[PDB]
Amino acid sequence: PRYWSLYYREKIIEGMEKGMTAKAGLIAHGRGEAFDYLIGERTIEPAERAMRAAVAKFLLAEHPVISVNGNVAALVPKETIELAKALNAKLEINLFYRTEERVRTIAEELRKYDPEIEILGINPTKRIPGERGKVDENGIWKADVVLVPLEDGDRTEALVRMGKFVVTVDLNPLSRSARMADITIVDNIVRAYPRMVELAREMKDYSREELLKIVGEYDNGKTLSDVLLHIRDRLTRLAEEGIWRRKEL
Amino acid sequence: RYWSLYYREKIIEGMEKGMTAKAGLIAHGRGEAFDYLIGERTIEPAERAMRAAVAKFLLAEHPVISVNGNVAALVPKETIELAKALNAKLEINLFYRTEERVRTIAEELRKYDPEIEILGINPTKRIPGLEHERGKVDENGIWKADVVLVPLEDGDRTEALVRMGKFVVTVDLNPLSRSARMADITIVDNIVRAYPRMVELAREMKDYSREELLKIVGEYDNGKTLSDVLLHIRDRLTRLAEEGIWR
Ligand SMILES: CC(C)(COP(=O)(O)O)[C@@H](O)C(=O)OP(=O)(O)OC[C@H]1O[C@@H](n2cnc3c(N)ncnc32)[C@H](O)[C@@H]1O
Ligand SMILES: CC(C)(COP(=O)(O)O)[C@@H](O)C(=O)OP(=O)(O)OC[C@H]1O[C@@H](n2cnc3c(N)ncnc32)[C@H](O)[C@@H]1O
Repeated sequence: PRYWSLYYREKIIEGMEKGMTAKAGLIAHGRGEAFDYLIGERTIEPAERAMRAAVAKFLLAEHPVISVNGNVAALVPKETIELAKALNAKLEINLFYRTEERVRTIAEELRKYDPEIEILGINPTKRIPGERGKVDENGIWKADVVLVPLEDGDRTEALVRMGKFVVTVDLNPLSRSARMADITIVDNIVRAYPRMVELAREMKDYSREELLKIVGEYDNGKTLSDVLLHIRDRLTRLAEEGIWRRKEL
Repeated sequence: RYWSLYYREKIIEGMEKGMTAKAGLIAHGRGEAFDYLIGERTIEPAERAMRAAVAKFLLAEHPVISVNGNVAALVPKETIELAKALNAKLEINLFYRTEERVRTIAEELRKYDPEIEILGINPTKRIPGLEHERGKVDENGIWKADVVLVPLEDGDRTEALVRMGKFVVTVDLNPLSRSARMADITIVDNIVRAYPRMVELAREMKDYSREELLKIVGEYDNGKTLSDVLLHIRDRLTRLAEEGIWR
């Protein structure tokens, strides 16, 4: 139960000691944990719904890109790579609190899982019209669909104003990033990525019309509302049944 | 928001000194989120919990206030004031215990009170069910305590103390945590606000007879209080869905 929360908590700490994860990242991880408590630390129906749309969107994309930050590098290095391949997307390292050493360390971390994998962002020349804020001209710069997980709200908003269709993974359904993205997956990235990889496989042979069917029916606003409603119902349920001295929830 | 950054730095600095555990930085972030969820203030259920905690401490025969790396960075002065106001002993008790951390914590406290007695330097007693360094307490502190305050604590340790028959009070912004659920009295408020309020409550209740104190404790239901905290959060989530930008 709490085993994994402790497991990933140590992974996050390891990432900082290795030079990949920022201190702000440890703070961020903690905030995510609070919200993971609200949704019961699992994938809820509204999240699976959002992931179906996300995968469909990527499979329909012309220049898809998956972004990687210090937290992603520490939590799902292999899965982020598998997702990129499953979605035929490019991987770009893009840090909010960027330093070249963090970028190099992250790239090295990813290489350990796939020495031949192509990694963008090591030398970003273009800049998102929003000091920092540089992106690879062959990656996010040209991308039509971008996946930017555990992202700072402002950054998420910038990319959108930039004409990009933004997909994010964020446990905080009330965050600016969650509200601003086009498709918001409110689930722990450690759970969301392996589910998306599997969804991608299952949808591999879908025609364009059935992929468009899934995307067209998706409403991000309605989905975020369902997330909050799920949380409110669960809270009401817990309050009414009581949680004092309760072993597990 | 200004004070949010202020306390974040205190924690980060505490981490760089080797006083606050690294996990404490993560725990601080979890606290920030829940503080946001309840309103960044002392809600009525928290005040209700504090009144009962204070009354219970004034009834205690061997009260002890536990101190960890996060307390040391956030409320070093207020925890000493609280121990005095409640006539309780102070004991450093860490989950990620190391002698260097204990010494560093003790030193921080000494900056505010050079003569303050500090237990937990040489713990010789084991908490049943708790292994190694994470499970030893001071023979004259928590080991003999009837009422103990273990703020921002890991649930397993809170529970182990309860299993021992001790009356456990905790300050924890996460009402859903195992610690919050297992404690006898759970204060869901930020510790930077809770301690100064408990200091004030203690002075206001110092002349209370044991009957008045027992009245307060007797009317306190931690289960209903935890439920109210959850309903409060639920209601805030709702309003919050209107307050602030959207899309
Ligand atoms: C995370 C961080 C520090 C990484 O910086 P860098 O590595 O420099 O790019 C940076 O992107 C940042 O400042 O993010 P924020 O803290 O603004 O927002 C991160 C969002 O991710 C959420 N979150 C944290 N961990 C997870 C998680 N494990 N899974 C899903 N969501 C998560 C967190 O609640 C918050 O809503
Ligand atoms: C905090 C920590 C790492 C300290 O370790 P050590 O110093 O080694 O004893 C250890 O006790 C721990 O792991 O605690 P947990 O993370 O299990 O639980 C701490 C609780 O405190 C909560 N919290 C964080 N900051 C505050 C705070 N500022 N005020 C009230 N509650 C807070 C946090 O949300 C969490 O529910």
